Amino acid sequence: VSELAGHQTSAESWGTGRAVARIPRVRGGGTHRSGQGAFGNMCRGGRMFAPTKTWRRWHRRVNTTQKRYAICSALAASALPALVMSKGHRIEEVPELPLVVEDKVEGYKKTKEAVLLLKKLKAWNDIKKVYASQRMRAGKGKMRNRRRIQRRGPCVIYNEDNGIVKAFRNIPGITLLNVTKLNILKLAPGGHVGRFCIWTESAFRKLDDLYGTWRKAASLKSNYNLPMHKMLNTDLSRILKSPEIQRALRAPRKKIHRR
Amino acid sequence: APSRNGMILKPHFHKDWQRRVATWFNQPARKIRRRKARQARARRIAPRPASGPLRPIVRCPTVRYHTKVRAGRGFSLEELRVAGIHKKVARTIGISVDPRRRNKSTESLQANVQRLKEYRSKLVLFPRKPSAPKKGDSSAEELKLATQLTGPVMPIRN
Amino acid sequence: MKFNPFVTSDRSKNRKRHFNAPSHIRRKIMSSPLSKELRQKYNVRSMPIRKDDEVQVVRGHYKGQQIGKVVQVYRKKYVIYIERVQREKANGTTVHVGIHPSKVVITRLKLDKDRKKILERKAKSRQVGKEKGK
RNA sequence: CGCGACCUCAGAUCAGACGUGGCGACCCGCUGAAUUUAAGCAUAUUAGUCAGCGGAGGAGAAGAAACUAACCAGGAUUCCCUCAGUAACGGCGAGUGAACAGGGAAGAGCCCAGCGCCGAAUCCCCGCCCCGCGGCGGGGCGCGGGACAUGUGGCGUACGGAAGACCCGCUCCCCGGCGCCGCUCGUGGGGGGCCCAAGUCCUUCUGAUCGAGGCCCAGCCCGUGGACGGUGUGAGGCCGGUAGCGGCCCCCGGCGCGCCGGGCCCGGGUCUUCCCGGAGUCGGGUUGCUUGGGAAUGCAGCCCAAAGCGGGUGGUAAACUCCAUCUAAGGCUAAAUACCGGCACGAGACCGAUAGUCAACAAGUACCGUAAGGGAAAGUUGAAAAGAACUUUGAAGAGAGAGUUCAAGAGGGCGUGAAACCGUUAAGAGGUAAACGGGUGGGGUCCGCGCAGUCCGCCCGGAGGAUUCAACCCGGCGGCGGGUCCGGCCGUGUCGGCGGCCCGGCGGAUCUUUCCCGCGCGGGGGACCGUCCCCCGACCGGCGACCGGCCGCCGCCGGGCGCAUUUCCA
RNA sequence: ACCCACCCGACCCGUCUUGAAACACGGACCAAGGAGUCUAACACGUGCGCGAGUCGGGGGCUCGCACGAAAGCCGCCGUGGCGCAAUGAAGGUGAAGGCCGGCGCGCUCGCCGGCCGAGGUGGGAUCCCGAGGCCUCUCCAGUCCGCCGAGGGCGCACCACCGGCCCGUCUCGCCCGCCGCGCCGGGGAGGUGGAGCACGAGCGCACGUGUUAGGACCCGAAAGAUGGUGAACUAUGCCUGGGC
RNA sequence: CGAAAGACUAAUCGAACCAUCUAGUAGCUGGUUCCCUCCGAAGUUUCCCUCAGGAUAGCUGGCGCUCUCGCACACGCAGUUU
RNA sequence: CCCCGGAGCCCCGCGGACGCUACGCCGCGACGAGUAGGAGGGCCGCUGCGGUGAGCCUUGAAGCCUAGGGCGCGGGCCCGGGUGGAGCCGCCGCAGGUGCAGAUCUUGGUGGUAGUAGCAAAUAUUCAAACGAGAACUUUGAAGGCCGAAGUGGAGAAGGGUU
RNA sequence: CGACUCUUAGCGGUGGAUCACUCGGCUCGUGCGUCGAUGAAGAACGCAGCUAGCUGCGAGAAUUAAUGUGAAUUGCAGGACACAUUGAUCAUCGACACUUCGAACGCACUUGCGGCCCCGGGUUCCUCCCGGGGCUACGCCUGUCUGAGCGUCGCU
Ligand SMILES: [Mg+2]
Ligand SMILES: [Mg+2]
Ligand SMILES: [Mg+2]
Ligand SMILES: [Mg+2]
Ligand SMILES: [Mg+2]
Ligand SMILES: [Mg+2]
Ligand SMILES: [Mg+2]
Ligand SMILES: [Mg+2]
Ligand SMILES: [Mg+2]
Ligand SMILES: [Mg+2]
Ligand SMILES: [Mg+2]
Ligand SMILES: [Mg+2]
Ligand SMILES: [Mg+2]
Ligand SMILES: [Mg+2]
Ligand SMILES: [Mg+2]
Ligand SMILES: [Mg+2]
Ligand SMILES: [Mg+2]
Ligand SMILES: [Mg+2]
Ligand SMILES: [Mg+2]
Ligand SMILES: [Mg+2]
Ligand SMILES: [Mg+2]
Ligand SMILES: [Mg+2]
Ligand SMILES: [Mg+2]
Ligand SMILES: [Mg+2]
Ligand SMILES: [Mg+2]
Ligand SMILES: [Mg+2]
Ligand SMILES: [Mg+2]
Ligand SMILES: [Mg+2]
Ligand SMILES: [Mg+2]
Ligand SMILES: [Mg+2]
Ligand SMILES: [Mg+2]
Ligand SMILES: [Mg+2]
Ligand SMILES: [Mg+2]
Ligand SMILES: [Mg+2]
Ligand SMILES: [Mg+2]
Ligand SMILES: [Mg+2]
Ligand SMILES: [Mg+2]
Ligand SMILES: [Mg+2]
Ligand SMILES: [Mg+2]
Ligand SMILES: [Mg+2]
Ligand SMILES: [Mg+2]
Ligand SMILES: [Mg+2]
Ligand SMILES: [Mg+2]
Ligand SMILES: [Mg+2]
Ligand SMILES: [Mg+2]
Ligand SMILES: [Mg+2]
Ligand SMILES: [Mg+2]
Ligand SMILES: [Mg+2]
Ligand SMILES: [Mg+2]
Ligand SMILES: [Mg+2]
Ligand SMILES: [Mg+2]
Ligand SMILES: [Mg+2]
Ligand SMILES: [Mg+2]
Ligand SMILES: [Mg+2]
Ligand SMILES: [Mg+2]
Ligand SMILES: [Mg+2]
Ligand SMILES: [Mg+2]
Repeated sequence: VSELAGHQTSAESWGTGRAVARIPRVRGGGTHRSGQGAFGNMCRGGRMFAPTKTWRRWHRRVNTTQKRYAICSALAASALPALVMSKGHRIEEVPELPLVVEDKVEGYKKTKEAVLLLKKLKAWNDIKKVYASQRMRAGKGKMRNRRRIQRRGPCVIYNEDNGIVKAFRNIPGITLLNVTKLNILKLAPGGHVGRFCIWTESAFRKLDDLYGTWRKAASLKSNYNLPMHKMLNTDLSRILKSPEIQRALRAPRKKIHRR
Repeated sequence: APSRNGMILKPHFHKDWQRRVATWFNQPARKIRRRKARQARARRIAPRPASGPLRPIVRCPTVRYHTKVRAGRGFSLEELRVAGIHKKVARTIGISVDPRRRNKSTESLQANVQRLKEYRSKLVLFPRKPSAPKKGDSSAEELKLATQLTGPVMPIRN
Repeated sequence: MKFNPFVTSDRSKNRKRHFNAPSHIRRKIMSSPLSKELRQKYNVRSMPIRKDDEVQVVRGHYKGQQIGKVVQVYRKKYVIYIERVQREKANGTTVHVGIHPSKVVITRLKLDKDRKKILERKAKSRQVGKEKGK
């Protein structure tokens, strides 16, 4: 809000003794705006309490490994059909979930090709659902150039644009990434972890060179490896009804002694 | 009033500081502008290194830095004299020259002569006209590179 | 999307641009499609509508297959008046009801020299793009 | 008593030039508070800050060491990060508070006076010609004026310079024009103009659609275009645009080639002989301000007032002494840097008409004040004005009918139309002001019923009626699970191959310069170690990591089974 | 839940106050507006990443930014910050001890070889060992599985105590060292000051609370300062007119 | 400016008016916006140009941690008494 | 002295809820005043952003109103009907100029007071007519009155600015 | 029942909250970075067929020319134009024009007084008179012309 906002008046308080109320009141004149109420956050005209400043700490800076950890986490759950389906993406009829494709797809220079591809791969019904979501936004962002809203679609990770990013462009829903420049804002939109992507074999090879396997450095991010796991056996149902453990448990007291 | 334990601390917000707050919303826009301007300057100085001129090796001052070595401002006159480059010309071939540098020890001097010698070896002086007189190199070492050198020219590695 | 960083995509800016548009610019805004018949013949989608073209109204109340001659072009009001597109006021007097040019189709153009040269320029650019696409 | 030089001064509506005011976001020079903090206050602080005056530019200022340092030393200025809330200052309280180094952004360096040499070799203005002329210039020609020796120009300035002799190697740089060629990064520089994809297809809602299903061919078309706006609701395809190393036309810039006109005989090293520095300034004393600068950081006034192996600095006063380091008292200089004013654009997790600027509107308007100055309120009929013809009552405003509109339960301050408050209509009550909490009753308003609500669901027994089964085999498909791990793919731990090791790469302060290349160092090999991969065998976790057969079980389809069965229905 | 009736109950809220129904203030009524914010610095708590490190800025390389003024990467990855060491005003100094054997006279002092290597007491969650049961449809043999377990151990963290080491300081003492034998340098014993060491816990990011500096929860002075406008009223002087 | 009343100086005078410094400062008045749940004070200490305020103890809450054993197998602690 | 793909089960160690959003579900005891103040939970509420609901919406969004039906301890919420006429919400995250009865609060509006106070300075009006929808007030005529030439008369100055 | 009063609801008023819109703001960024004696900013007064305000312009006055565009402008009139023609209307803007105050310039601020050169009527240069035109600020520099001085000399 502007600096001068509210203070461009010259207004003194009629002190006590005049009845009225000790506010600074507009000085002199034969207008409506005379002996009014200036400056106070409560007055009409007035001046907002704690006017907003530009030097509010807008930007927010995050540790680099943590950023990478998130981006690994999103990738890891771009596998897992459950996490992709739960994130909404109609991935029912898709052939294999870390969906990787031939690298002619770098070639394509026309939406025609890019859509045909998506229909063969059965990824179109996500795009279809994007069209279905296209609707008007609720409220004031309508009058501030955020008027329409819709779904996020299939990600498409490419290794090099040989034409591709032109091809997939008008197809609403699609975002294109380079592998070498991935982004958590796009791999986990809403801060929500799953997301159906579509890999290019050239790009899908490059992932291990970028992120490093568990027994090999990144070899592309100088000093980095994957984050180690805290617990390895995630399925505790496989643990808890093992021989080794159930051997060593007292028998479950389960009678219900009511009052 | 202070309450039970804490640094008895002095902030410097008693002048009208909000009148002189300097935001950094530029900086991205700035960073680009420099970068464009940088790429333009390269393109203007066509086969010449983007870097600038070549600069001497030089030790830092003080006990602290002492052990490290930087690029200096420009090669001394003795170093040009010994290498055998006329000081007025050295500017015209991309050799930084300061003339305010003393030269105390002969270990720093011979190193910096060696630098200029090496430079003169791996330099490709184009002739003034396309018709080729003396000094100007062969059209072989010219066609094979009218290439710019990315980064600092012959970088110093401590 | 639009990528040109000197265009606007800003409701307030586009509307202000529109409503406070100058006559010669409004001419372009007030354009209207050719009939499929002419679309075939001239190789042109649409044309800036003019004082005495022949025209169908395509949508609204006056939507109909009659071919009325244009009567005038009220560029201030973003509208054109058409021959029998009219309504009786309280006291019997006919009043030319406005139709917006874009909800109308030109069946017959009023061809002058300049209109002829315009159509020649638009058709040529269309065929350049088809040659570039091929 | 003249005439003539010059000197110092006047006057011209003398000829020709410039300066004056504005703006002021940023910038330079002065000037300079007090609220305030210190829980009082006077030093301090607020603050070299507001107000005041001056002067600028697209930036300004600064800037090519009288610098840092004390190192094995750095090397103009500006800017950022850091130094650092540190050294220091301070009623050592409140509080205040730099610099060097280091890493970056940028990067560019120069010229006089003097000292000297050169016939003033220089400059300005006249006037005549040729070119050029919307940033008054080139070339030539004039016994045409003047400036200038009280010093103009070339060489030259501390990084040394000049003049000499011989060592060497050889000779393009600039401008005034006139042309002409390649339109020269947002991927054709800048500006202007004019252009360029695809449905108003079906049906159906609607006052109007832009909405909803649909559109065999793989999916209506186009899609480098599904930004945005407009158009009687919500529009990739109606229109303007949007995309595109898309088009055409203008103009202008910038750089490439040719010709002419001029200028321009412009080096380097080596040895010798010469040459060399800014005074009422430095410095001191002082008083006042200023600084973190403290026995004086910087600026001032006044007084004193210099030197030349001098002078200045070397963060505690002085003397002696060595070292180090610059060279002051003359000047110019792009760049990274700043920008709440201007012109022109772009955007927003902002505001949405008591908000957001004072100001969405005929706002710095109306209005007030002698004046300096103060300073509002105020957006919205409808898709379209189709803004109510006509009849009638009234002097008229106002009505009553009629009409327009999807609607006037939208009628020109008209979208929606809350509350306070008022009018009426209906219902109920009424001498302790009203109103309230708890508890019942009565009446109303609607709401759910029921014209039996006897509510359903299993299973069973009987009684009626109707289709094909189930049970079973047979053929097919699919699924599960299993062990023989049977056969093969798959991968964990271990051992064997030293096998990838050079046909496996990186890393290493491990080594070797027996190596190679480039100049004791750099790069590359070559050993070595660490790490990552092939070959087969063996043991073991046989792991949701899979295949193939076999087994068992399940399910579906079709075959079989026609009826004491298996269904449906009452 | 609308109205009415009746019995019982029942003073008007806000606020300052020991005390408010108060003869204490504010309040006729309704609508909209309206006050603990943001920045910086500190501290503690909590969450995440990495961990004797950590770090990201600032800068740079990748784009015309549609989304991007993002995202990514950097021998800059670390100049540098904080951290990994203190203590002294400073010159400076700077965290090890034990044991064993030998040689100097073991002199609770000086020098040479070997071994262990962050001391010890008490309490300590927890682990570990475990006599012994306690049965099995018989009399004994007898491996397997538990359940308990008297008794005994290693003892985390943490606490209390005693030792030890480093810096400052004092007191007392006796020896070593060498290019410079000196107003040189080095050690020992015993106290005592230190925001110390005694097998590390930090760094960055985020949220919360608190405390400050800022307009700093919102409203409120009397005043103070700078620069400007007024003698059309009125005060006094003067000029020129009028009136009694 | 005053034949003096601190009179008058544009309804303003024991220091005019206008704009700014200025959102001047306030240990003092006033106000300070939704629900449920759980815990729940103090007006006493010492210091203060302190007495209508701070500081510091105290009294409150929150976060915990370390242990204890009703899992036939307990140590320590108290607004008592012996 | 035999096997649960069958002991038939009050216990079943072969496999295991109707139950198991393990931030879930269930059982036993105990307890419950509260200013200032503190903390927790709010499927309480407001506005905007990333996600997400193949959400809703001209076959009627928001708002508004309702002696209609309900839920919740409560903040609040949901449905019916009316009105309205174009947008709007649920969930998971993030963000804040986020919730009013008070401030002699600010801006706007409205009451009671109230058809009340009040329309009393300076002696004065009456008759007829005209116009006119309409006359206490205009105009004309007639009468009765006042200002009483230091004027309620006739002309300027200043000031107004078309009166 | 009566009037009045209170309560609730219906409908109507008053009033303009709410909601929905937004050619306006606020903030951040980019590029450029240009006023003036050749008369600036600012002020004044003018100018439309009917026009008061806002805007736009300057006695050529809601504009002239030019170039681009290519049929309007429109509240009503009137008109033009041949929109197969420099051609309506917009845009651009390079030519032209630009009343009075204002640094503000003949001197004054009445809008008053002038001087000096030339031109037309007036004369027949007769000066008057009238009208038109061009000059007439201060400071300062380079030159130019006229000079001043018991300033310093020389010759006579
Ligand atoms: Mg405001
Ligand atoms: Mg809303
Ligand atoms: Mg550089
Ligand atoms: Mg000026
Ligand atoms: Mg004070
Ligand atoms: Mg105080
Ligand atoms: Mg005081
Ligand atoms: Mg100061
Ligand atoms: Mg100032
Ligand atoms: Mg400058
Ligand atoms: Mg200098
Ligand atoms: Mg420096
Ligand atoms: Mg620090
Ligand atoms: Mg200071
Ligand atoms: Mg000279
Ligand atoms: Mg559209
Ligand atoms: Mg639309
Ligand atoms: Mg189109
Ligand atoms: Mg000072
Ligand atoms: Mg000293
Ligand atoms: Mg300078
Ligand atoms: Mg308004
Ligand atoms: Mg309003
Ligand atoms: Mg407003
Ligand atoms: Mg409104
Ligand atoms: Mg309205
Ligand atoms: Mg409204
Ligand atoms: Mg309606
Ligand atoms: Mg309506
Ligand atoms: Mg209305
Ligand atoms: Mg409306
Ligand atoms: Mg009644
Ligand atoms: Mg009190
Ligand atoms: Mg009392
Ligand atoms: Mg009370
Ligand atoms: Mg009383
Ligand atoms: Mg009081
Ligand atoms: Mg009251
Ligand atoms: Mg409110
Ligand atoms: Mg912490
Ligand atoms: Mg604290
Ligand atoms: Mg605060
Ligand atoms: Mg105040
Ligand atoms: Mg004072
Ligand atoms: Mg005073
Ligand atoms: Mg305040
Ligand atoms: Mg007090
Ligand atoms: Mg508690
Ligand atoms: Mg309680
Ligand atoms: Mg409370
Ligand atoms: Mg509408
Ligand atoms: Mg906000
Ligand atoms: Mg209220
Ligand atoms: Mg009365
Ligand atoms: Mg008269
Ligand atoms: Mg009513
Ligand atoms: Mg209003």
